[PDB]
Amino acid sequence: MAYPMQLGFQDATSPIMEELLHFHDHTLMIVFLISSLVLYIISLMLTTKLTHTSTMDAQEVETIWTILPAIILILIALPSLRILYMMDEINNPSLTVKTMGHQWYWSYEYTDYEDLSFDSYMIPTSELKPGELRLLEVDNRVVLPMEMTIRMLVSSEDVLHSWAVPSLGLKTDAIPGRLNQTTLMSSRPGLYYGQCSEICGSNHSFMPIVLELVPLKYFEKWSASML
Amino acid sequence: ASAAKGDHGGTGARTWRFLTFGLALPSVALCTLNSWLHSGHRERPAFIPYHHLRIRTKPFSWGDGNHTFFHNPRVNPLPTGYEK
Amino acid sequence: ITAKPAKTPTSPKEQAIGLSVTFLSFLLPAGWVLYHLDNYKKS
Amino acid sequence: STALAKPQMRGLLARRLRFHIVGAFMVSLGFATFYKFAVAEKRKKAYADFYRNYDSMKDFEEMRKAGIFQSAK
Amino acid sequence: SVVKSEDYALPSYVDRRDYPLPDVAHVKNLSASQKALKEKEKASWSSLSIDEKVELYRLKFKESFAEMNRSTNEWKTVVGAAMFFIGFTALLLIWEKHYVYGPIPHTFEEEWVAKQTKRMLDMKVAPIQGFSAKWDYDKNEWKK
Amino acid sequence: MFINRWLFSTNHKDIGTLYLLFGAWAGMVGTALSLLIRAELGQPGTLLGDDQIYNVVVTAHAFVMIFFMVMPIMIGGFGNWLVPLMIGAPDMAFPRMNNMSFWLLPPSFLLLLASSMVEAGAGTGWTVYPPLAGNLAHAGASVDLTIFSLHLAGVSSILGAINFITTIINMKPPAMSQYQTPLFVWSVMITAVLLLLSLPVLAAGITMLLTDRNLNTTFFDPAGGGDPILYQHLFWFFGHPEVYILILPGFGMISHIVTYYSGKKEPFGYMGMVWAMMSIGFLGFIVWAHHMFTVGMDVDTRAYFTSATMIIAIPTGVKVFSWLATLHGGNIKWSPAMMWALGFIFLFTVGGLTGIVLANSSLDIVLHDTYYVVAHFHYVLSMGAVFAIMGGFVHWFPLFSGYTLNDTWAKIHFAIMFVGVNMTFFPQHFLGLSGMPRRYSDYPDAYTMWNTISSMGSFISLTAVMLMVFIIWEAFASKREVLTVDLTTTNLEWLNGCPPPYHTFEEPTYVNLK
Amino acid sequence: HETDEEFDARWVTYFNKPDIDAWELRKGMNTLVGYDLVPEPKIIDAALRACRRLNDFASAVRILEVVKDKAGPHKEIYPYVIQELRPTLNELGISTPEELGLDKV
Amino acid sequence: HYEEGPGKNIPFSVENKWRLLAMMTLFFGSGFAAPFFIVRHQLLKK
Amino acid sequence: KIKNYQTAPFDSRFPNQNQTRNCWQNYLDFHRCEKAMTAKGGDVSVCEWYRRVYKSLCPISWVSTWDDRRAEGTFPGKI
Amino acid sequence: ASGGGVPTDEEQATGLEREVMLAARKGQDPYNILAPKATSGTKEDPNLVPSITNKRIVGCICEEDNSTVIWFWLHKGEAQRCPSCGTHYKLVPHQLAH
Amino acid sequence: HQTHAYHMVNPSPWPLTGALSALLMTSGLTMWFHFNSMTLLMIGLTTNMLTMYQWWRDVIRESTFQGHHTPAVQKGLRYGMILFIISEVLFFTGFFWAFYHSSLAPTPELGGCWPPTGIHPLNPLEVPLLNTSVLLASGVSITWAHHSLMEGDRKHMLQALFITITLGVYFTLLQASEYYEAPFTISDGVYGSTFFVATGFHGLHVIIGSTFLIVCFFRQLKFHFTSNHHFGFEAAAWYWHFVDVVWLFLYVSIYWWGS
Amino acid sequence: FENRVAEKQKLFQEDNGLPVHLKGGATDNILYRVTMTLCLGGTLYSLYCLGWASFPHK
Amino acid sequence: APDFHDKYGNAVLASGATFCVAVWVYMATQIGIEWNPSPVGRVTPKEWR
Ligand SMILES: CCCCCCCCCCCCCCCCCC(=O)OCC(COC(=O)CCCCCCCCCCCCCCCCC)OC(=O)CCCCCCCCCCCCCCCCC
Ligand code: HEA
Ligand code: HEA
Ligand SMILES: CCCCC/C=C\C/C=C/C/C=C\C/C=C\CCCC(=O)O[C@H](COC(=O)CCCCCCCCCCCCCCCCC)COP(=O)(O)OCCN
Ligand SMILES: CCCCCCCCCCO[C@@H]1O[C@H](CO)[C@@H](O[C@H]2O[C@H](CO)[C@@H](O)[C@H](O)[C@H]2O)[C@H](O)[C@H]1O
Repeated sequence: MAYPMQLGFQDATSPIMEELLHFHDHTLMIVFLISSLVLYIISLMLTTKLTHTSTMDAQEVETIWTILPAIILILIALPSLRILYMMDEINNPSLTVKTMGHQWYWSYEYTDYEDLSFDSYMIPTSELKPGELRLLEVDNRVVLPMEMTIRMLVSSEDVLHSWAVPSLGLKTDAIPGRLNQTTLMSSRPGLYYGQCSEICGSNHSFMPIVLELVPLKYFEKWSASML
Repeated sequence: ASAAKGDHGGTGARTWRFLTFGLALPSVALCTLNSWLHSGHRERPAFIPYHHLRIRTKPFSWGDGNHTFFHNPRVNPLPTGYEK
Repeated sequence: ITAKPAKTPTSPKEQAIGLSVTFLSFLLPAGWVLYHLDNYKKS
Repeated sequence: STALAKPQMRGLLARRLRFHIVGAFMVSLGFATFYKFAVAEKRKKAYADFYRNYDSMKDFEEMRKAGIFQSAK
Repeated sequence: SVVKSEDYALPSYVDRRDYPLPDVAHVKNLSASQKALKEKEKASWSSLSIDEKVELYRLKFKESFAEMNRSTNEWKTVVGAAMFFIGFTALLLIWEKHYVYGPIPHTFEEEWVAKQTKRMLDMKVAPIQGFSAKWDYDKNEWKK
Repeated sequence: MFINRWLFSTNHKDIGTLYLLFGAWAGMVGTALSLLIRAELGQPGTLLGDDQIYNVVVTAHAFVMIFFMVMPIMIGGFGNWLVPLMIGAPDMAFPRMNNMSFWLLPPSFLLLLASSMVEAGAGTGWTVYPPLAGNLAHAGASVDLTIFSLHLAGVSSILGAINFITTIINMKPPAMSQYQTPLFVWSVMITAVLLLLSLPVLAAGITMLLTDRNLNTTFFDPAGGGDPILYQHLFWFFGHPEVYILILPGFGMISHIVTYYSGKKEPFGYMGMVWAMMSIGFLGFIVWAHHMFTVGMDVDTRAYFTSATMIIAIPTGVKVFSWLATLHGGNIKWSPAMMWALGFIFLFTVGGLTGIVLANSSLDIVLHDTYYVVAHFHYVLSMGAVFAIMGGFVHWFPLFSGYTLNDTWAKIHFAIMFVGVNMTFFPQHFLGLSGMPRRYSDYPDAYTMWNTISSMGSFISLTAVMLMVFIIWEAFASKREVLTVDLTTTNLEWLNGCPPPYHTFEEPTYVNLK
Repeated sequence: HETDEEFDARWVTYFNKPDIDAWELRKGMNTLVGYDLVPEPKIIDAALRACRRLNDFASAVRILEVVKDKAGPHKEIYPYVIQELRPTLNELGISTPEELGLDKV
Repeated sequence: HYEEGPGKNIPFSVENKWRLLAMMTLFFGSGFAAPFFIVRHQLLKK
Repeated sequence: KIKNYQTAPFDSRFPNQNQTRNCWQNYLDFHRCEKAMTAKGGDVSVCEWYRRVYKSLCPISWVSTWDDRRAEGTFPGKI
Repeated sequence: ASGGGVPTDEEQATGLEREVMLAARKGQDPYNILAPKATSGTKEDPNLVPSITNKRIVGCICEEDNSTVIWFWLHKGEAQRCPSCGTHYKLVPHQLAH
Repeated sequence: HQTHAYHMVNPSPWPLTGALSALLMTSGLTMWFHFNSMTLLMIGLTTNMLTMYQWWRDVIRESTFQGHHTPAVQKGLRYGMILFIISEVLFFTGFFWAFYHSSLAPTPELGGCWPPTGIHPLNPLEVPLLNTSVLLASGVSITWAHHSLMEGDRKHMLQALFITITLGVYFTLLQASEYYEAPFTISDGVYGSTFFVATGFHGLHVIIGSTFLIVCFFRQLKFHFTSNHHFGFEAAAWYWHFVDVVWLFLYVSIYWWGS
Repeated sequence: FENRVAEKQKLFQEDNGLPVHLKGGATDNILYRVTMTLCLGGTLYSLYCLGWASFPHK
Repeated sequence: APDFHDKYGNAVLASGATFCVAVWVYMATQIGIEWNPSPVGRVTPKEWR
């Protein structure tokens, strides 16, 4: 989750997300390069009494200002695409979980063996235990085994919503009559938070996601207990 | 094919009129003929209360809110079935 | 660009007024609604 | 007294640009390079350093004893 | 000498660095003595006085280059007026706060934040760089 | 006289004037709407206590800023005023249809306000995606009202596009070729082209949204085998071009201003500027799905759209660089308009640069639907489109009116706006990186400091808007009459004096073939 | 496009046209200030002589001002240029802007 | 034959600066005010 | 035999984000097979892999609605 | 019969359309529909610029392919010169309506 | 007074009445969809009809009777029409997209096939085919009309026009009858939805187009057209051809391929 | 019919100061006023509806 | 004759700055605006369980 006065991304909890952080550093490095450059030249142009106001030749310089950006663009796209085909690449998952959007809560299904499902609702602020986070807590967290590939299937039973967990690099729209696949892996145990990311009405702001990442052992016992 | 007939050395309205009466209208008379002898009984299809058809999410804002503009009792069932 | 002197000069006093009125026309009616927000809620 | 030597009189503006373009490139580069040494490389090291020692089971266990989980007490 | 709005399709006078010789003269009509002066101009310029030379320049041009390029104190006014209306805006915000915003939620109370910071550290929020990495677990205090 | 002149007009200047008036007014409404947004977000908790209303205010803000402030000011406003003047046309191709282009606006706008007054308003976001926008989740008249408003706004701009293209192609002197026309004229023509091609697709989509709502069609409804993703295709098919429509006439005016106050007779690389505008126009039609990186399209489609989007940076780069090159060596006059233009060139570049970051489907997974987007686009709209509006308005004001603005006041205005917009939108990048969703009425407590500073800057901008009104009044109150303008030999629109007479070019220009 | 020495001679030729008229004079100077350069004394000398033939003192002085202006932050240029024109200035009775007091605000 | 010239090509009068002021202030003010009153309106529908 | 089941494997007929057809195909495939193995009789555990796959992948509300409609006589799939 | 019955422009054209038509027949351009052709534009051979008042706006495309046109008022009287390229223009009165 | 060749248009009320009638129609539609009342609609429709009548009447007065349509003016009209047509193409595109989007990826809720389970399409070899011949024929006769006019033959022009008009009407009646006879409706899923909306709007255009033809008929009866200046007519023919071609595309996509 | 264009040409070019939409005479006038009346009538009506529809009817 | 800025520039710059700095600082720190700064090195954690 975010902490006060944060500037960049939440720390990576997954490989893919770690990968995007470095990619963004790459890109942001280029952004500073280009904008400082433009800044410098703007002020170079504005700080001399010397003039030259008759006509100038276009040809020579237009090349430089076409070829450079094209190079830069290729340095950006190359790694960008690699990462995209990677967020897709052949998975071998140990588990499938479904999540279904509703106005305004999420429900979850774990139907590989048993028929387990439950609803996850935000904890009202009047009912937070001390230490708990405003608008982020849920009564029922999504207990997943850490350190394993999981297939998340996302969809909706009503309007559009969007299921996101920023520190995992996850965002997938929930569309009625449609089953969207994303792939999830945590490197660490813990509690990781997200929030509905497609305007779904008047309580858009209040249907958070909370994953509880724990070892297989615990995860099994927990699921048997939720039947 | 990019013809079957031919022209350009003499013409005008005359040529186009030749095509109106010579080809265009006769084709219509053919297609009309072809249709005379294909009209009649469309074997009214059996009714199954399929959920993707006879959609109602809002009453239509004419009649009893349940009939479509070009409703035809003979061929267009209501969501509950064909009509009495 | 050049211009004639003002046909009808707007003095500092006159500007002060124009300015003060302009602001209030923006601020008052909104200050009003805002101040009463609460008299609208709980329904 | 004595005559003044003849100075440069043509392409003053262009002279100035030749000089400064170079400046602008370097300055622009520096900035970029700065971001790369002070943030980017630092970040790879942070991640690298962190996982090397890391033990997810001990991490978990600490979290368990601190009472954070619904599924594990 | 006076310019009229309806002279717009007629050539005009301008003072510009990059247009040093404008299309018409600054003064168009001469008094008697001014004609006499333009007559003297047809002669040797050695014969002319300095006062007379300045005059001729003034008949031709409105402002000298030194004049047309003078800097001014406007920036002061601009910067200070901007800061004033910016200071003024803070009044609106002071008002808003006082008359419009209600109490913020109890999760901002100091006790609440302390406990919540703790829990955050127990669950090890951003342990690599952002948050938890800044806490010394062994010494149980913020890293110096 | 009043009725004939103002309600029955067939004169390009007067009509342009009506657009300027209509646009300023809508501007006041959009502003108010933005200040509501920021009041709600200014401290943690809830201010309005009703989130459907928050959603309505957000939706109306965008419709008002886009369809009712920018397009009428830039296209209807400056376009009508300046296009015929810059080509020696006596009026527009179709003067009467022109007047209907304007009059469709206030009724359109009326419907938008109505939609927010009946039932619970339309709280859908300006994308109006179904099922949320459909007859179950948004039952009753509000959404339907919104649709019709877009219908009339659409027709307006369609007829306008046709008028601008016809006039620009058919009413130049016989000797002048398209390659002799001012860049503002190009920028309007190209924009008119994009309007023509894209609006009818929108119009079709919202028509399908209407019938799904009111005629039991199931275009976007899975129950009937329809698909909500199909609606996003159509909307964004219009939607991306829409954004280029909003900036192109801006580029056009920045080119004029930068040249003019540089004391130049023409812009650097005129033909490269033309090229660059055309390329943007073209590319602008083949990149729409980057608004959809999170809906579950396949990876290859996603790789195509990232790549095609990136390519726009190139023809955009050339323009930026040509403006810089026009300044090179100029006799710079630090006019207020020049100050808007400088700010634009810089701020727009930054906005365009964060667009590039978004173009990567890989990152946009984490950035889509966060404040990072909102930050990006307010840089290109509120410091792009707007700064060009302020620039153009202070530059051409004396020509429209006959009077001068007080320059010191105008400079004070710019300064204040500059601080307000930066303090508003700058912090919002951090809000996105740390992951605050877009369109939220409240936020987890971590996010407080940024939101506070943001809302604080938004008031500073309000103080500018307020000063702007006073500045316009001061000019009309003092009545300083224009005499001379510089550089008319390359700025045809000034040649008929200030303001130019009711009919200009009754006898057209003379231009030789050679 | 041509070399330095061609350019110089071309402009000298221009200002030496015996029956050069006022319009031509202004056109020449207004064009010349467009370029990335401060013009060679030989050219200025030509142009001032032209002023003399057109009986126009004030323009001769205005010519001097632009020379100084076009030098911008290179303070060495103008005094050189006057040093070189000094016989023509003395021969023709032309005063400098500084001599006339026109360099103060 | 319409009136032409500064202050004559606009549908409002600038003959009196104080009347001009009241006019502008109603015009811009009505625009700014509306969303405040729509919001109000909606809260009182209740 | 051969089940050893964890969850549905990758299935190169459905290689993209959109997995709707995968749930659907398997529902169909399950029930076709059930048909065959009942207009003959005995065991359906030949079909059992299909049941396991679509069980894993279909949302429950989809499966129950489809189930209703089969019983109702309104299921639009050819079985 | 495949006779007539359709009027021709010659019979039925009216107002301005009719003026333009007649004018064209005598090869005249009173409504400025065609591009005038430069002369040599020297002092002896100026570009002559017809007009119904005492002034008209000229645009001078100084050299072919120039993106920029030079605009100015030509006044009745002595010839004037394009402030950019020097070429000469002289106003010539009425004669589209004496 | 002017030495250019373009039309300066008398001040006119019609822009304002058109805009108002636009308000009334959309208001009315809203009223109808939500409050079951049709009054506003009726009003909007009337005033819209009245605006159209007068505006185009004045265009006629300006050109046939006052001669403002110089060649420059006519060149402009040629562009505006072409552009207006282009915009109508993009509009229909939107409905073609919808059709193709649905019919290529048929969802499970339709039984995963196209046409959906329970839908029985019309036979494209029956009336759809005849319809197709009737529009293609009118394409021919309208061209005969145009050549007659240009060669200055009043009689044959009128005769050819009449035939084109009768064919258009025929199309419209066959199409109504098909609508009545069809065993599916607009509420029959995305099949009915795409089918009725695309052919609907097309049917609307065949009407508009037919109307335009009748107007030209009457202007022709009244000798408005010369053998050289008849833009009202060229506009109507372009539009007609547009209508024709859209039909072809519907027939290939929806009736044939989508059957 | 017969060709009466010249006659209508004369009427519409008649130099009376009237705009094109009123040069037909009395009919133009009637028709114009009717249209205008329905337009302002209709608009007033809709304002009324908008208003009425903006409040809940319980 | 010296312009408006020659006379008043220095007063306007001076009070403008002053008035601005005062009121912002007042506003920033004195009326109970909650900034929620980073707790790091600021807040002593406390038992929550
Ligand atoms: C456009 C003008 C802005 C002015 C607006 C006024 C409003 C107030 C804001 C006053 C702010 C002043 C501006 C400084 C830029 C800082 C960028 C940054 O922190 O970047 C880092 C990342 C964060 O990533 C990380 O996670 C690593 C964190 C670093 C470790 C230390 C953390 C502890 C804090 C250290 C403090 C550093 C300083 C930042 C302190 C926080 C500042 C609020 O954030 C991001 O991506 C932010 C996304 C921005 C992308 C747009 C690029 C704009 C180009 C501007 C042109 C440059 C020419 C300068 C030319 C100089 C011109 C003045
Ligand atoms: C004026 C309006 C405007 C303009 C001009 C643009 C310009 C661009 N925008 Fe933006 N944008 C919007 C307004 C606009 N945007 C709006 C309103 C939205 C949100 C819609 C919504 O969801 O509500 C949006 C959203 C949006 C997204 C969607 C992200 C998401 O929703 O999840 C994307 C991503 O591809 C995008 C990218 C771009 C790009 C690549 C450009 C490019 O055209 C920019 C090109 C310019 C430059 C890059 C700078 C100048 C160039 C140089 C100095 C050359 C050198 C540069 C390099 C070598 C890189 N924008
Ligand atoms: C032109 C487009 C435009 C403009 C100008 C603005 C201006 C502003 N916007 Fe914008 N905004 C959008 C377009 C724009 N916005 C869009 C499309 C969305 C997406 C909504 C959605 O999700 O559906 C949006 C969403 C949006 C949000 C999203 C909130 C949320 O997601 O919940 C926020 C929040 O701060 C915001 C704030 C502001 C602010 C403070 C201003 C301004 O106050 C900035 C300062 C600028 C001004 C105050 C304008 C001044 C101009 C004039 C006064 C014109 C006058 C001209 C003459 C007189 C000649 N806007
Ligand atoms: C022979 C073809 C002529 C058809 C036109 C005649 C009727 C009046 C409508 C005119 C509007 C034109 C068509 C556009 C709207 C869609 C109608 C689709 C065509 C149609 O009429 O489809 C019919 C349904 O009609 C229905 O609902 C009728 C409901 C009519 C209400 C129209 C609602 C208005 C929506 C249009 C506004 C959108 C804006 C368009 C342009 C905006 C772009 C700027 C089919 O009948 P059915 O009983 O379902 O099936 C047959 C069963 N045996
Ligand atoms: C985003 C937009 C920003 C808006 C910023 C508003 C700035 C303040 C402007 C003034 O607003 C007025 O303030 C008074 C409060 O001081 C209110 O009077 C209220 O309070 C007074 C004193 O407390 C009483 O006299 C009155 O009766 C009572 O109505 C009054 O209605 C309100 O209009």
